[PDB]
Amino acid sequence: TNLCPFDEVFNATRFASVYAWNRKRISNCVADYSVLYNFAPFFAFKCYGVSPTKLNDLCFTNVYADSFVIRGNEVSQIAPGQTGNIADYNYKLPDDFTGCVIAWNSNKLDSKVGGNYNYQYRLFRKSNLKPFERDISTEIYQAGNKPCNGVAGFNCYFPLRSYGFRPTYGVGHQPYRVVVLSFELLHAPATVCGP
Amino acid sequence: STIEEQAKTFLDKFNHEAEDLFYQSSLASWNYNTNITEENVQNMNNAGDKWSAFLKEQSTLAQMYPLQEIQNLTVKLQLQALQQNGSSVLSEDKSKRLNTILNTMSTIYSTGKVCNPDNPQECLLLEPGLNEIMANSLDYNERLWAWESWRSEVGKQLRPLYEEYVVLKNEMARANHYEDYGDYWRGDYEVNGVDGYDYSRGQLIEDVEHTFEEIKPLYEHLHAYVRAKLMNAYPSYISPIGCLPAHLLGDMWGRFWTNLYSLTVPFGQKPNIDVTDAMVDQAWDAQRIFKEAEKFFVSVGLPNMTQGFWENSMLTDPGNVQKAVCHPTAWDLGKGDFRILMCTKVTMDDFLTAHHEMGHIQYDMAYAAQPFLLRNGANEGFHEAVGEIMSLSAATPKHLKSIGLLSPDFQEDNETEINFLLKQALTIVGTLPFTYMLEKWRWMVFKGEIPKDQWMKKWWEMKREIVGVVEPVPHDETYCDPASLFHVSNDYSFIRYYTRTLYQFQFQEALCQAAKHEGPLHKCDISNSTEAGQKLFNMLRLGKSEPWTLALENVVGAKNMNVRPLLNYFEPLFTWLKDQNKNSFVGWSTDWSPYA
Ligand SMILES: *[C@@H]1O[C@H](CO[C@@H]2O[C@@H](C)[C@@H](O)[C@@H](O)[C@@H]2O)[C@@H](O[C@@H]2O[C@H](CO)[C@@H](O)[C@H](O)[C@H]2NC(C)=O)[C@H](O)[C@H]1NC(C)=O
Ligand SMILES: *[C@@H]1O[C@H](CO)[C@@H](O[C@@H]2O[C@H](CO)[C@@H](O)[C@H](O)[C@H]2NC(C)=O)[C@H](O)[C@H]1NC(C)=O
Ligand SMILES: *[C@@H]1O[C@H](CO)[C@@H](O)[C@H](O)[C@H]1NC(C)=O
Ligand SMILES: *[C@@H]1O[C@H](CO)[C@@H](O)[C@H](O)[C@H]1NC(C)=O
Ligand SMILES: *[C@@H]1O[C@H](CO)[C@@H](O)[C@H](O)[C@H]1NC(C)=O
Ligand SMILES: *[C@@H]1O[C@H](CO)[C@@H](O)[C@H](O)[C@H]1NC(C)=O
Ligand SMILES: *[C@@H]1O[C@H](CO)[C@@H](O)[C@H](O)[C@H]1NC(C)=O
Ligand SMILES: [Zn+2]
Repeated sequence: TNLCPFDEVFNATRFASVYAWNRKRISNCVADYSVLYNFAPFFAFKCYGVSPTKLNDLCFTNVYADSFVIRGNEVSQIAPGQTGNIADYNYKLPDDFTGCVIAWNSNKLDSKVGGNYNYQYRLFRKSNLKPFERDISTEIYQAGNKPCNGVAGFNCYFPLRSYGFRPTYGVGHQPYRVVVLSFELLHAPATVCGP
Repeated sequence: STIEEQAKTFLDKFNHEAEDLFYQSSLASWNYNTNITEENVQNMNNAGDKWSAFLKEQSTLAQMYPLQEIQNLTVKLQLQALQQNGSSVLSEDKSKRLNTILNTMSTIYSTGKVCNPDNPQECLLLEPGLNEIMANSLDYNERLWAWESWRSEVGKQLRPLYEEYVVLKNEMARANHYEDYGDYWRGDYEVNGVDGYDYSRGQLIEDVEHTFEEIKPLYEHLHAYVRAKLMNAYPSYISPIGCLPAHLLGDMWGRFWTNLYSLTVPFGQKPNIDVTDAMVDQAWDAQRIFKEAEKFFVSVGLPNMTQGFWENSMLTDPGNVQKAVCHPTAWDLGKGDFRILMCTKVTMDDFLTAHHEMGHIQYDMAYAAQPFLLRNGANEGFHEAVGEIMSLSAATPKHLKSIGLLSPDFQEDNETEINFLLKQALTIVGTLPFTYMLEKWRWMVFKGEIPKDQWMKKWWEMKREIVGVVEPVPHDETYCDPASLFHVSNDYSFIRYYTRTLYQFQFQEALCQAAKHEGPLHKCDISNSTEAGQKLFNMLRLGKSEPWTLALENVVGAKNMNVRPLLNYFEPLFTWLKDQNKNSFVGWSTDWSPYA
C-alpha cells in the first residue's frame, strides 16, 4: 500500500511566503486523514463542502495542498467570500469552495530575536485577484499620474513588505502556518481513495 | 486618481513602517529601564535617533496633500497629526538657541543646591532635603529659611533665560498660524468639523472660569477650617481674618495640602483604615495583588490579561544584581505587547497603584484596532482620569470586606467617613485653585497682558485673590517664582490636572447610576456590574478617532465639562464644615501681610 505524502507538506522544515505560495498535486495515492489529526493544537480546522468524519469513504481524482505563513489576525481571511488585504491581493478562494482549511501556531519556529525578515506579503496591487492566482511581480506601484520609470518616491511604492516576527508579540501578531486542501472530482477516473 | 486615494495609500505605507520602528524604540527603552548598562543606553539612543529621523523625513512628504481636498474626517485627522512642523519653522540659529535655553533650564533645576549660612560643609538639594523640611518640620524659621533659599539661589538664576524662552516660543507659534504659545497649548481640545460636537480654542478659558466660579464655596470653607486649625500650631503668626502664609502648606510650592492631615484631623482617636498588617498575616505577595486586580476587572466585563503579560513583566525588585528605575509605569510596546514595570511592595498604596496601572493597560488594550496615529486617549486628561476611578472603587470598605482583607464584623461609623473625605479633599480640592492660577498666569504672560516688568507683582496679586496665600517676605522683579516649579522650567502643560479632576467624578457618577447604587457616592463600588462595564468600553475603544465631546456623551450623557458631580462627592463634608465654621470668619482680606 502507498500512503499519500501528507507528511512532507505539513511537517516541512521551511514554508513559503504568502505571495509565492507552494502547490502540491497529491494524486494516484491512498490518503489516510487520521495523520492530519496529529499536531494537537489547531487554531482552526474549518471544513467546507465535506465533513471530517466521513471524509474517508468518499474519494476523488486530484487533491491540491497549498501552504504559506500568515499572521494570526489574517486566518479569518482564508474563508470563502471574505474581504481583506491578504484575501484580495495575495490568496483568494472561490465562493463555491470545497475542502478544508488548517492553521496552527508556529511561534517557536518562525520567530527569532531581532526579527525574521524572510516572510513577505503584498501590500499594493492595481486590481483584485481572481481565485487561485499567483503573482510574483515586483514592479513599482504607480499611485499617481506621474510615471514612475522604475524608481521609488512620491506616489511610487515598492509592492512587497516584510513581516517582523519576534518571540514577544501578541497572539494576533504571531506567525501561523496554513494548509488548504482542495478536492476536485471530474468525469476523468477517480484515483485518490481512502482505505 | 484623486488626492484622497493617494492620501489613503500614503497612510497605509506609513502605518506599516511606523509600527516596526516604534516597537524597536519601545523595546530598547524598556531594556534600558530594566537594566542599567553603558550598552543598553547606547542601543536606546540609536533606536531613538532612528525613530526621530523617520518622523522627521515623513512629515515633509505629508505636506504635499492639501488638507481642504480631503473629506473623510478620519484621513484628515491622521494627516493633520503628521503635518505639524514644530520648531522646524524657525531658523537654525534660533532653534539651536532655544534648545540650549531649554537644556540650561533643565540642568539648573536638576542640580540646584542651597547652603545653610556660615557652614559651607552642609548643603541640601531639592530631593531629598528641602522636601523633608517642608513636609515634617513644625518650626517656623526653619520653613521660611528653606522657602527663601530655594527662590534666592535657584529662582533668580532662571529669569533671564525665561524671558528669552518666552520670546522665542512665541515666534514658533506665530509661524504656525496661531496667536501665541498659549493658544498652541489649547489646541489639544480643538474639534473642528462634525456639527454640534465642535469646540473652539477660546471656549476653554470660559469653561474653566465658569467651573471655578462654583468650587469657591467649598474651597472657602476648607480654607477657613485649615486656617483655624493652623493658629494652634503657630500661635502668633496667622491672622484670624487673613490669608495663609505661603510656606506653611506642607510643600515647597503649595501644590498639595496632604501633609497637613496631622494638624487638621477631625477625630484623632479613631484611626484610618489600613490593611497592611492584614495582608502580611495572610501571606500575600505581588502576584496575589495583581491577580486580585485582574479579578476585579473581569467582574465588570473587561477582558483578561495577555499570557505575555505574566511572563515579560517585572513585578518585584530584582535586587543587587540589577539596577532598575522604580517608577510605576504602564507600557504599550505595540504589536500586542503589554507590560507593567513596578517594584511592588506589600502595602495598601501598592494595592491601589496596581489597579491604577491596570486601568491604564486596559485602556491601551481597548484601542489596539485603530490606526497608529489615533492610538491615544480622547484628550490629554481622559487617560489617567480613567485610570484613577478604578482606585476609588478598590479602597471602599465594601470592596475590602468582599475580598476578605477586612473583618466581617467591622461597622462603618460616621466619624471615619469625615476623616476619609477630608483626607481626599486636602489632595483633590486644595490643588484646583493653584492649577487655575498658574495656567491663567502663563496664558496672560504669553499673550502680552502682563508687561515684562510686572511679572512677580501680578503673580502675587493673583495668589492673594484666587488661592488665598500671601508671601512671607517681599519679592521684586529680580525674582522668578513660577520658574521654581518643575512644570514651568520644563515646557509642560498644566490644565490636564484640572480637566482630569473634573472628568473622573463625572465618570464615577455615571457608573454608579448604571450600577444601581443607592446612598452616598463615596461608598460606591462598580464591582459585579456588567452594565457599568459596557458603558465604559463604549468609550475606551474609540481613541482619537472621534471628538472628545462625543466620547464623553457615551459615558455621562452630557457634552461638556461639569462640576456638580464633584460637589455631590463632598456633600457630607460640606455640611459638616458649614456647621463647624459657624463661629469663625469665612473668606480672607487682601491687605494683611506678615512683613507689615
Ligand atoms: C461579586 O460576585 C461574586 C459571586 O457571587 C455570586 O454572584 C453575585 C452576583 C451574587 O449573586 C452572589 O450572591 C453570588 O453568590 C461574590 O463572591 C461571593 O461572595 C459571597 C459573599 O457573600 C461569598 O460567600 C462567596 O463565597 C463568593 N463566591 C466566590 C468568591 O466564588 C463577590 O463577593 C461579589 N462582589 C461584590 C458583590 O462586591
Ligand atoms: C511647514 O513648513 C513648510 C515649509 O518649511 C510650509 O510649506 C510652505 O508653506 C508656504 C505657505 O504659503 C508655501 O508658500 C510654501 O511653498 C511651502 N513650502 C515651502 C518649501 O516653503 C508648511 O506650510 C508648514 N506647515 C504648516 C502647517 O504651515
Ligand atoms: C515532524 O518531523 C520531525 C523531524 O523529521 C519528526 O521528528 C516528527 O516526528 C514529525 N512529526 C510527526 C507528527 O510525524
Ligand atoms: C541585563 O540583566 C540581566 C539580568 O541579570 C543580565 O543577565 C544581562 O547581562 C544584563 N544585560 C547586559 C547587557 O549585561
Ligand atoms: C472614511 O474612510 C473610511 C476608510 O476606512 C471609511 O470606512 C469611512 O466610511 C469614511 N467616512 C465616511 C463618512 O464615509
Ligand atoms: C480569564 O482567565 C480565567 C483563568 O485564566 C478564566 O477562567 C476566565 O474564563 C477568563 N475570562 C474570560 C472572559 O475568558
Ligand atoms: C454621627 O452620628 C452621631 C450619632 O448621633 C451624631 O451625633 C453625629 O452628629 C453624626 N455626625 C458626626 C460628624 O459625628
Ligand atoms: Zn497613571
